[PDB]
Amino acid sequence: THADSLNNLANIKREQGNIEEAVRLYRKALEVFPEFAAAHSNLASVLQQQGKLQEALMHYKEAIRISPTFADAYSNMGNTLKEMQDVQGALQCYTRAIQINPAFADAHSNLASIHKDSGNIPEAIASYRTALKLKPDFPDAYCNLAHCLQIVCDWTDYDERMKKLVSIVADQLEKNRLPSVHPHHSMLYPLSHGFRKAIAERHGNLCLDKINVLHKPPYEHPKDLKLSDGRLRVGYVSSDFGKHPTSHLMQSIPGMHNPDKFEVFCYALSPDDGTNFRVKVMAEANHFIDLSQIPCNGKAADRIHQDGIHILVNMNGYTKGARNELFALRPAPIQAMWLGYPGTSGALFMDYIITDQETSPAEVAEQYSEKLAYMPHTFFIGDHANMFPHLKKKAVIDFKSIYDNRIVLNGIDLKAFLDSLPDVKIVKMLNMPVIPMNTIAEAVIEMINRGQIQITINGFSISNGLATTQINNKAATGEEVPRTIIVTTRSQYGLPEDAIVYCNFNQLYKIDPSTLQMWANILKRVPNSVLWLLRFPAVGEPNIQQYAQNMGLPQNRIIFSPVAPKEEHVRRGQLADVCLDTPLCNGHTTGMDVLWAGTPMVTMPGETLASRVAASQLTCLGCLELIAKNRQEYEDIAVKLGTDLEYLKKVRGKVWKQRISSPLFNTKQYTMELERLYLQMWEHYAAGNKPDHMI
Amino acid sequence: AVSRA
Ligand SMILES: CC(=O)N[C@@H]1[C@@H](O)[C@H](O)[C@@H](CO)S[C@@H]1OP(=O)(O)OP(=O)(O)OC[C@H]1O[C@@H](n2ccc(=O)[nH]c2=O)[C@H](O)[C@@H]1O
Repeated sequence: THADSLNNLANIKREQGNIEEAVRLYRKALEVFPEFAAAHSNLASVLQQQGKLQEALMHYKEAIRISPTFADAYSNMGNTLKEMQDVQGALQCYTRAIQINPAFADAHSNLASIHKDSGNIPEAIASYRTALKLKPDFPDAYCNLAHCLQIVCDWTDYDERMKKLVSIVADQLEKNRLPSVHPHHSMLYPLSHGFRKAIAERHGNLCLDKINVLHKPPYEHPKDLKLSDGRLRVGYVSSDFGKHPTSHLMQSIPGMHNPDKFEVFCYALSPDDGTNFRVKVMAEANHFIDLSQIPCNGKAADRIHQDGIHILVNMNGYTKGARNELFALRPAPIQAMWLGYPGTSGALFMDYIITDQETSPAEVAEQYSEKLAYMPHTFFIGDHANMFPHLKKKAVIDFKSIYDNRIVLNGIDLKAFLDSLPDVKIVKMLNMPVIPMNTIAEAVIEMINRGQIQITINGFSISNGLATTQINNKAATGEEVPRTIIVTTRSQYGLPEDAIVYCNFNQLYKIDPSTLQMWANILKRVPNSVLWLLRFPAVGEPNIQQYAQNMGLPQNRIIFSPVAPKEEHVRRGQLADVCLDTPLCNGHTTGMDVLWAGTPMVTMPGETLASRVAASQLTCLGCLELIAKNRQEYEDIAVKLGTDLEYLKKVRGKVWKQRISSPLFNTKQYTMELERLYLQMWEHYAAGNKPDHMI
Repeated sequence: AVSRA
């Protein structure tokens, strides 16, 4: 009981976030009673939380050695192995825990989680059900299951699930315990802005607790530019400098920064994945530092202090790979959220969120913990101009007698191929070449229908858009610009040559009952037309098909394609007429993708940052007519775009031109505007004020 | 290759 009292205290000191004192106490417990299984296992869990994973494992095994049937040690060891990427060891432990005790609900939930992460959603669902059946009051398992069901669009008892998620969160915040809804997901559920902000705040608070063991004073922050030769030192922190959407958005930014006034440091939180994305940020940033090499957060945060960073930019928020502990230690006087996280951090350690007036209006500043810092057009950016310049221009083949989106050719050398052809008609819009149905035209369409990889016409290489990974796998990922002429057609994706194609290329989780109802309403109003979605994942397809049958729609109306390599995804958006944006959470990166194809996107901005991004893109692009203030307006815009064929031609033309004329895809301009705002943020601080809203 | 919690 001397030992027990130390252990029980340590357990409470841990629930409190007092991690150092918990450790001392478990050690003191083991000093007093060495053969104490539960204190080994508890010490192991807190060593795991601190990142000391080998030490943790050692205590888990001691605990198991003392009590061979201690299922909870196996279950928590499982988690430690999973955090070390030893998926096999994790599974060997979880399953051993469930063999020892099949009624052990925590083990079931942990197994479910590793099922979900591995891509086995039906098994994750089954195992969370088992957990909830063994322990019906189990917030983590319930909310994590609610996410799996979201992912595959299972909306069985949707309305009660939703209010159940809200009361769990209310109840968790009452008791100031960590909410089981993850902050990144909180935009999907009908919670108050207060709750979303508090969810975030509580997750930021974990980071504050992990760093207190280090006992670091506040750092001393440079108050003028004088020892950095008059340059604002800016530090971009990301797990995503590699093959990740973040790099697909901002890889050109670092190297566009003005080196007379700015000095750029990229802090990678991930190791080098071998991709051009990584190579480019490493080459073009003034300094590149691999923090994944320096796991200790105090030592890593030191580097950032000694580099001299003025502004430290958090590109992760609450996403995978985050090390927000870095920002909790405040190695810099200005710390801003940018681009990668579509929400508020909720934490005191972040000063601004870089956003914009259309995304985060003045009125809803209470949504965020941070002060608003406006970019002048949209905060969103895309590297599409650099990545996919072969999509700047297109040509078509005229199959009968003229469509912009049926049979499409793109290529760096397309002009020259065209000029090699006997008859080619130009159609004003600036212009779209049309290849009439010659022998040449027929050879192409045959390669497609035959599933052939490529053919040669007049010395030019003509590639099947379905086969890019076989021709050049770096061009499929967007790492290289394709060096051939590529053909893309509705035929390849089983789309009708003779009807309207509405699209949405997002992960299926962004869809909800209301949203699919609106889509159904639109398709019923526009006979012939189809809705073009992705298998993202594939096991969500029958749920979507069934809920749409129930709403009115015959089956043939919704066509699913596989997820494609990056360049094919962006290229194929050309085959659509219109994109219907998800209002619950908009296409963000996916919105830029569709617009770069020239495809107009209809959207209904909501309240959340996540539900207003597409509206900011369209504003910047200058297509206010595509933004709806309610559901009836969205369906009328979309039905109008599928029936008024001349207005469709006009709207398309505007998107097609304005993707070049507008600022949307103008990385140099974006960068220069980002620079102004960074300097605004710096002035307002050197004149010793503290963060305030910038507009 | 996606943004994830
Ligand atoms: C809700 C949310 O998390 N929002 C985030 C933003 O707020 C952050 O700023 C972004 C972080 O940099 S990512 C994110 O933007 P999202 O629109 O959600 O895209 P998501 O994260 O699902 O990935 C789909 C990817 O698959 C690619 N993609 C898609 C289909 C396909 O067939 N092939 C393909 O390569 C697409 O080109 C994409 O690259």
